[PDB]
Amino acid sequence: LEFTVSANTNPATDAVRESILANPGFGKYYTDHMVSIDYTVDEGWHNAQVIPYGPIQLDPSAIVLHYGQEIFEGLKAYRWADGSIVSFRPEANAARLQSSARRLAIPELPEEVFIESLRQLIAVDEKWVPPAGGEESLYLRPFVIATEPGLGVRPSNEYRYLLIASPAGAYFKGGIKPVSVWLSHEYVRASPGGTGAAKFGGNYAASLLAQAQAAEMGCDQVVWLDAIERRYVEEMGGMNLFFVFGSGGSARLVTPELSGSLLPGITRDSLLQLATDAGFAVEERKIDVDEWQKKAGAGEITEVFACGTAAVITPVSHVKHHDGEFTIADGQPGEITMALRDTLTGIQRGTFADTHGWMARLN
Amino acid sequence: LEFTVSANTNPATDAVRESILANPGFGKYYTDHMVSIDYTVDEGWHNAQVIPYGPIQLDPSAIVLHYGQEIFEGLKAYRWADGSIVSFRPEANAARLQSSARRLAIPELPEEVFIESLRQLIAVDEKWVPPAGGEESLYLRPFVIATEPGLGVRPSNEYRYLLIASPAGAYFKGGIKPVSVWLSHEYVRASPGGTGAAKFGGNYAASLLAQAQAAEMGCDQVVWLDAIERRYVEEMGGMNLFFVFGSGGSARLVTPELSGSLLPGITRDSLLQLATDAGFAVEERKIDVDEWQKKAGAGEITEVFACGTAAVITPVSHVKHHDGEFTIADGQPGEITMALRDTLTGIQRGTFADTHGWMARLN
Ligand SMILES: *Cc1c(COP(=O)(O)O)cnc(C)c1O
Ligand SMILES: *Cc1c(COP(=O)(O)O)cnc(C)c1O
Repeated sequence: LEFTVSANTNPATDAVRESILANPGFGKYYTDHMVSIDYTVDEGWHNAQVIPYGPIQLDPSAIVLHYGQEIFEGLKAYRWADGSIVSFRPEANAARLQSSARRLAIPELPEEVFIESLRQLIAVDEKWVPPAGGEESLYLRPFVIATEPGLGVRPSNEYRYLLIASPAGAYFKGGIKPVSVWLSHEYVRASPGGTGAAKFGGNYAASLLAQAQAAEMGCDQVVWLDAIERRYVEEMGGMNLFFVFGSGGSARLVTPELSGSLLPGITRDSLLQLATDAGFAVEERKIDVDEWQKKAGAGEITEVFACGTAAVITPVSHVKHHDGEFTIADGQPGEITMALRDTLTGIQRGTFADTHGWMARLN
Repeated sequence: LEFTVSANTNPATDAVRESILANPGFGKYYTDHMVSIDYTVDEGWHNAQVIPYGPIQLDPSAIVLHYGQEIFEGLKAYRWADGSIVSFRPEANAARLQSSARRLAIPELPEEVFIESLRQLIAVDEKWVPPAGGEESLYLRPFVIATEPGLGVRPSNEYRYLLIASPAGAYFKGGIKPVSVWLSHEYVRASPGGTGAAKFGGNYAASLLAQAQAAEMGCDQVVWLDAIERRYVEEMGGMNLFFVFGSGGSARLVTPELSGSLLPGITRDSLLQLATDAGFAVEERKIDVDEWQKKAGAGEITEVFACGTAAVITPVSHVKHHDGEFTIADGQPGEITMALRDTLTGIQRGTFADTHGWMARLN
């Protein structure tokens, strides 16, 4: 697949760009260009090009605007001391976009095309990648939407793959601050035979009310419990959860298993490997509120944190639910939590050795 | 709200429009104009206008394209013998859109504005409404999409309400024909507290694989079973289901109750009332596959049909599932099924008395 480039003749001035990079926030600003690739049953993926960031054209009856056939991904690009630009496990996001597409009846995008789209975008907007060393980075948002017109209900025959980039400083409004959680009693994130294992837009729209409720109960984020027994802890918003038992080199990590409805986070998969590298024992199993509250109060569960691309790792210090409320440890970020976060971020920034070859050069 | 009109400078020529009305199909062609209303926090619903049907623009980071915050409705406009243009229970759709909006954290659109948008579109595209005395009509598709840019996960603060129309010819060209169904053993349509009771795009994209599987099993449509026990019959694709016990004037009708995850179909609500008017006893309860197959085999259940705006009523003659297969009666459309369909379509067409005042004038 050959990419054609249509330079932006009116990009953001150096002043504006530098200003944005100084206080980027998250998903607020976007780079000067974006990648676009069209799909049709006859020509397959074609017309791959790098064009200026700008409004998209859609037919009023476009399937995505009626039957929500759409999927997305999220990863980052970092600038290293040697001036190189790299991404964290981009191949993993390429594979998950394919798995998400399959579940939503969307044509898969070749991984080499996915990776290439990333190189093409950085090639023109490399100056949007924050300076080396720091919590800042360039968030990459690959996504596919159904663009074929027609109000009939069925898989679209036309799709459009888009790749946009957004400078990122910090996702949450706390960063080095722990969050309180409300365990949803009324809502579920997904159920067996659903789309829980896919990065599907529909999953998020349906969770808006649950999040609003968490805040109304005086908590920062909502936490999901299995839809079958309404007992086992799954995730916190759009992030996976980890439970720390004990402390020091003898501490062990427990995280909900991939029941099939849980979203296989890449940060989650990476942290499991990092924990093992540090010598910590790991375990992927089911864990319910009862055990959580009991062991947390007993002092066995010393820390709890959520993980995801945007925030990397977010400490969980307070828990509230339909039948109780309790604090984790002293309510502050745990030792292991910060230890693993520093290790992961260090690897991503090129500070620590990348023994697993997770860092890929984009340039 | 005042509606400003911008006439289509390049409308469909008489030759083209006539060719379309002669063979419209469904959701394939669209009228010359569409309605558009914008929403912002500071101005709420505003800039209501009738403009030429055409491509709409959206920022690449528009929430609807990432987190699927969108909803829609489906109703029809009919031309009567007296020359007036009417619609079937439009107020009901206006109220359901508000219900869907609430579930998806979207600002509600006043019923008055909803109805008015329908009148405004007919005022300029009346020529697109099929002739009276037939089963043809004009399908109306009201829908709202989140348009605010930003990759952050939260309720949008900007939306756009759009209204498009598509001429619909006789649904059953070569006479009415029954369909075969496959009870989905692997997939579910929704879960408790989920978004099953809302006309939300996400629900459809997530069911694409299930429908494909139904066809792969040699069936026309997929039928949904409750996510909890995986035994109670819910719906057929995007249509509600009815079961007819016995026949004649003593026949009884059973239909799945509005558990909370079931979509409150307007056709469904209407048919229950019409069955009562005809003297038929009705029941809104749970019914599982076991009872269905057993009673259908014993001849107790004489007919089964699905209902929805598009097709009104569709007979179900064959059933296949993980643990069996059977036919309903002689495999042909049942007496009650056709009786109720003729009655409902007769009211919508103006042939029969509208004792409940369901028909509303649009002109
Ligand atoms: C994206 C996502 C995550 C995190 O995945 P990462 O690959 O670590 O970014 C976790 N849970 C859900 C539900 C998600 O959509
Ligand atoms: C729209 C819809 C229906 C039918 O509703 P009508 O108001 O009768 O058109 C039934 N089930 C689902 C899942 C739907 O989305």
